[PDB]
Amino acid sequence: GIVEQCCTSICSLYQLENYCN
Amino acid sequence: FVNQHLCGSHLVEALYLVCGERGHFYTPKT
Repeated sequence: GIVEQCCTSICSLYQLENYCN
Repeated sequence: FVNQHLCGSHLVEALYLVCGERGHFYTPKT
């Protein structure tokens, strides 16, 4: 789940797009 | 925004700025 990478380290546009609707 | 150690509200803002007016499924408790 997103919090295991993007609250602990960096989310970037190409990773963030994976959680787009 | 710019690539950094996001979380919570900043992560919701980043997801909105990437995905656009469409919206996204990650919306945490605050």
